[PDB]
Parts: sequence; C-alpha cells; structure tokens
Amino acid sequence: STKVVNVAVIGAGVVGSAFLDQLLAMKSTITYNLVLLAEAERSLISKDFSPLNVGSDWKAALAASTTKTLPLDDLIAHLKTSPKPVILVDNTSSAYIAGFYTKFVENGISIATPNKKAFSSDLATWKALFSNKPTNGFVYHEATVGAGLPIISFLREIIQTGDEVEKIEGIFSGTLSYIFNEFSTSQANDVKFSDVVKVAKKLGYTEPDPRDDLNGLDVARKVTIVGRISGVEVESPTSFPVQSLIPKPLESVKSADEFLEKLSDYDKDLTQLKKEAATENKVLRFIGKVDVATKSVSVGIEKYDYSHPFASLKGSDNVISIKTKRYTNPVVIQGAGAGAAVTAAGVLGDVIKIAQRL
Amino acid sequence: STKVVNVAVIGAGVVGSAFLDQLLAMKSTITYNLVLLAEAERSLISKDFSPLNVGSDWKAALAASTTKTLPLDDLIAHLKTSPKPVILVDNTSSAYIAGFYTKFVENGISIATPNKKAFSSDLATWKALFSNKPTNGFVYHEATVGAGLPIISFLREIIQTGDEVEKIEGIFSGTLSYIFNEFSTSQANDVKFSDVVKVAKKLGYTEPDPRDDLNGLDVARKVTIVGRISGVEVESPTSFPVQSLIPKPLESVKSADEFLEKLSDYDKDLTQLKKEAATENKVLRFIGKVDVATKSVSVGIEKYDYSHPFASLKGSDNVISIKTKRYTNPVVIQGAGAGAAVTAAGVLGDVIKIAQRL
Ligand SMILES: CC(C)c1cc(Sc2ccc(O)c(C(C)C)c2)ccc1O
Ligand SMILES: CC(C)c1cc(Sc2ccc(O)c(C(C)C)c2)ccc1O
Repeated sequence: STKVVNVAVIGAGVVGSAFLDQLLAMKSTITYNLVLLAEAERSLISKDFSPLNVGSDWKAALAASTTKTLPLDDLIAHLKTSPKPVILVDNTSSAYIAGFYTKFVENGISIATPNKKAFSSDLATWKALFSNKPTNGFVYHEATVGAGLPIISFLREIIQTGDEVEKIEGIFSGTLSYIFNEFSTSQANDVKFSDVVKVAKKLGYTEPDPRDDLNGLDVARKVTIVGRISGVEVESPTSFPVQSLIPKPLESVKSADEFLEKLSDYDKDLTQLKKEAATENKVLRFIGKVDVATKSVSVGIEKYDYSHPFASLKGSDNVISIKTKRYTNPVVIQGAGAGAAVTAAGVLGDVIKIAQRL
Repeated sequence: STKVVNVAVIGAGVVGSAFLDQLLAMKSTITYNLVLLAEAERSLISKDFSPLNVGSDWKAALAASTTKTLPLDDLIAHLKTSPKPVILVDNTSSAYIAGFYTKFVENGISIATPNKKAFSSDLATWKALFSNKPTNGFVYHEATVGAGLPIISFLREIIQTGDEVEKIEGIFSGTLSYIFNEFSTSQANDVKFSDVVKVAKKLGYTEPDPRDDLNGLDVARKVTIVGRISGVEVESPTSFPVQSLIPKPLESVKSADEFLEKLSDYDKDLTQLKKEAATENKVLRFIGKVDVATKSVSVGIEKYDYSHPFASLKGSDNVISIKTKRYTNPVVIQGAGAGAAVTAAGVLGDVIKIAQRL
C-alpha cells in the first residue's frame, strides 16, 4: 500500500494553527510526514526530507528555528525532488501564493487550500487546475466554501453521477450573517446598521477592517466557485451584481477607526429598507445566489419570511440550499461557516481525501 | 495513475436500475468496467473480465440471457481472478447476500452498496468489514443513511480529523418523514394518521404492507449505523428503545388490508398527541437519536417546536443533526433521503470514491 506521503505546510495563523494541532494528534492508518513548516520568514524545512523534530510543539520550535523562509519559485523546485507523494496546505489568504497554484500542480505537488483567490480569480486559471492531465497534482478546497462543511465535496460528486444543478441560495458569510441576523430580526427592533457593525468589530467578528467584509467580496468569490462547479461560466468575482454595504463615499475614509464613526451617517437607508421590510412581514439577510438556468449570479440583501429557516440562524452559521434536478426539494446544509478548528478540520479532512488517492 | 477498476453489480430492481443507467452515462476521468450484472437468475457475467459490450437498454440484455447467476460462495471464489482490484455494487437488501460481505473484504473485494443489512447485524460482523486489513476490500454505504446526502463520509471524516460526535439526531425514514410531514404541520391540520398512511400506501411511498414501515425497523437500523460510527457499541437494531408506530392489536392481523381498515381505530391516540402540540407551538416527528456521552440510542416520537427546522420539512426529506466537540453549533444536513436517482447516485458516487483508491 501507499502509507508514505510527505506534506508541506505554509501558514500557521489560525486555521493554520488548528490544522497543525490536528494533523499530528490525528491518529490514522496512513502516515503523514510534515517535511516543512514555513511561516512568514521563520520556517522549519527538512532537507533530509523526513518527518520533522517539532512534535506537538511547533510554537517556538518554528520561532527559535534559525531558518529563513524558502523562496516560492525555489520551493516548487525543492519538492520536485521529494521522497514519496507530497502535499501542500496553504493556510493563507495571499493571492501571491495561489497565483502560483499552476506551478505547484504542474509539478505533481498536491494542494488542499481554504484560500479562494485561485478558485475565484481567473477563469482560465480554473480550466487547468482541474484538467484531466494525470501528471499534475490534486487540488481540494472544501474549506473555501463549506468550511468544515462538505459543499464542494458533495456538489462535484452529485454532478458526475449526472445530476444537474439549477439554483443555489445561501448565507456564505459569517460576518454578514451575524450582522444581519442581529440588525434585522422577527422581533422587530430599530438597531442601526452602524452600531451593529461597530459591536461586531468590537467582538472581532469582522476583519480588522470591516470593509473587507462589507463589500461582498468574500461572498462574491465563494459564489463564483460554487457557481463554476455548478456549471456556470463566471468570468470573475465581479462579473455579476454584488451589493456592497460600504457607503459609496466612505470607501477610503482615512483609517478603519475613521470609518466606523463615519459610517453612522448612512443608516437612514438600510433602516428605511428594514422598516419597509416589516410591512411585507420580512427579515433582512445577505445571501449568495446562482441560478444555473439563466446563468444569473448575484450577491446582496434578500428578504426572507419568518417561517423560512434562514430567518432562524444562530451565531455565525453558513446555510446553503441546493435545488437540483433530482433534488426538486432543495438540500439544505447549514453549520459553522467559520472557525479555527471547524475550518482546519475541513482542510485536514481534505488532505486525507488526497492521501487515499495518491 | 489507476483509472482501471472492475465492478460487479448485483440487483437491478429500482435503485439498481437507476444505478446502472447512471454508471454508464457517467462521463468521468476514471474508467469503470462492469464485469458482471447478476439479477435473480438471469445474469451477465464476463469470464474474460472484458467489459459488457452492450450499451443502453441493458435491461433486455440481462432479462434475455442464459448464464445462470453464479453462487455467492462461488463468486468471491471467482472474482479474485480479477486483473484489477474489484468492487461490489449490491443494489439489494437481503440478510443473505449481506451476510457475505466480510467474505468479500477478507479476500480483497471492495463493496459499494445501499444495503442497510451487513451494517446492522451485530458488533462482530461489523468489525470484520472495517478492520483496515491490508489486502482487505473497501466498504462504502452512503446510500444506507439519508440516501445521497453526505452522512457517512462527513462523519468518517470530521472524526478522522479528530472530531468526537457528541449527539447525532434526525429523521431517517423516507416514508415516516413523508407521513409526518403531512400529519403534523405548522398550521393545526386535521388529517387522521391512518389517512395520510393509506395515501402513502396508494402512491407507493410505503411498502405493500405499511406495517413494515411503522415498526421503526428501518430507522432503528439507520441509527445503529450512525451510532456505531459515532462511537457507541450498539449490539443490534433492537438493542434499544424503538417505538413501533403499529398499534399493539393490529400487529397480529394477517390481511395487509384488515390492518389498514382498522388503523383508523387508533387515530385518536396519535391525534391527541398532535393536539397536545398546542404546547406552545409544536409538531410531531419520528426521529433517530444517538447520545454518545451516555451511550444512549433510541428511535421514536419526539415533539419539536414550530420554529425548529424539523417542523418545516417538505416532501419526504431526511434531516440529521450532528452536534460535536468542534461543532458545538450542530451541523444540520437535510435533503432527499429516498429516491431512485438520488439513492443510486449516492452509490455511484461511492463506487467512484473506491476506484480512486484502488
Ligand atoms: C480565504 C479568505 C477569504 C480569508 C478567510 C478567513 S476565515 C473567514 C471565513 C469566512 C468569513 O466569513 C470570514 C469573515 C470574518 C471575513 C473569515 C480569514 C482571512 C481570509 O483572507
Ligand atoms: C436497505 C433497506 C432498508 C431497503 C431500502 C429501500 S429504499 C428506502 C430508503 C429509505 C426509506 O425510508 C424507505 C422506506 C420507504 C421503507 C425505503 C428499499 C428496500 C429495502 O429493503
């Protein structure tokens, strides 16, 4: 059998931190050798190309380590000549790394990233990373959308069997759900958008700069990936309507802290829109949407009815519906769409789905 | 790479019929060779292991045949001669054929099936299948719980990464789901239990004798499998409380019809319960339940609140919740738990997950 496979791990911020914690404490039949741990500059490469000497203590092990991080164009090279099968676990968000997902794979290297960029960026950078050339490596990103959830894992499959997708309506953003779930409820309140997003940054539910969340970017990217998988030819994460929540003016408003106290001047709209929603007996939710038929993708504010499940999401859960040919009655998968462990696990689970194939 | 894998298909009633229709029209990167199609007596074996040059309408190729289905004690003693690894697609459910699986694995045969049998005998026959024996065969059965829905996998996964299922709960029966989704609704309906039951019988949603569905048997079996996966040592599908929806009296009647013509005499019993659902705002559902902690499994009638998602299931959908260590906020997967295509696809998808490993 093939229980010998070497793995390279880049990034160890959060989901990267949990990914490692799990990768080792992960008792399994197969054997995973972490041949290199390269964070920022301080790395932990293994020239010898055999399991490292860090164990469940990579914290300072990588810290101390008088090793400077290897250059990417040189990393793909280092690996071309490696013991047994190799894997890559890009725990980052950098577009610089994914920008080179072609080289890694074109060079057999396998990957399992939660980073969208490559899968949401170019459209020809997708019509290759998934070609049928058996010489290149594997790419698994289940954590790019579902996170710990099996959305991509499930769609791909149902597809080959022969099912055809039609629509995909869902809550793909932790931040925006938390925000909307609190701003618009069935109890009916008049909380301002400003205050909610504020409070949401205070608890660290948004990015250091909320803007990176409010512009629909993230969702827009996630939908693009799903939509593509589904069978729609989406050119880019901007090739369709994406309703940003960043006041037309305020997109550059000095600092981020200079955006919060400034944003407060534009709630008069969403509130009016929230109240009006009330007349129709509706709540406000930020959703993604892909309608295969009309090839129409779009992300923005959609108002759902109370009875509707969406209007009943706790915490920051991502919920996605998949109405297909066979599943006339849409399949609804909902759960933690964010989270250190939750997310890494989707990654670790991915790596596993690879090892079994190599 | 390994794009060469031979498959054996036993049974072609319904989900077996769709499974084949799909297995072929299934354009894929890998190559699946149907080395033998054995239904009842008329089979379509392939001595030279070369594929089954037929194409479509294979139904007339299997019916109109001469080669007699080779015994199960003589098939495992034949297939081994296979050049490439082997797979077994048992699109049936007989506590006979099932009781032969380990006799396939221990010899190197892989199994992909919708059969809930072998995975519900006793905690012995089970271990024999998932014993990670070197040359052993692969055992996959996603269509055994929630049909196409990703239950098993998603469970063998998060756990294989380091998750500890804490509490598994859901509605696992197609018919029962359908039945209750119709009998206990948000708006205090007025349907007599036995009426949505005959209506079930009339549309072929239930078995010829509705009792075989009201005994909880099916659910009890599905829970057992999930519970086992979860980590509980369940001896049998009867080793715990399973509330048969079949009156005590009516169990004895012979006539499948006298049972139905009499089921109306026990409608009130179940009707008051639905009225007692004035309790705040609740609906009635037949659920499965596994509480790892206290090793307590059980299947029966549980009353849920209106707001609760379960109290909002359409058609005959199976919904299952999985509250774990990392997923404090339970992961809820719901979709078509029955269906010809839907189910076969879970099987075909399974076969695929195998080929990639052989
Ligand atoms: C891959 C990329 C989108 C990314 C993900 C995460 S984790 C992550 C996943 C989902 C989600 O709704 C959010 C919000 C808070 C921005 C963060 C952190 C940084 C980051 O750059
Ligand atoms: C494997 C076994 C349980 C089985 C499954 C099916 S398909 C199937 C799957 C789920 C479900 O709730 C039901 C009800 C109608 C009995 C049937 C048909 C025959 C059969 O013997």
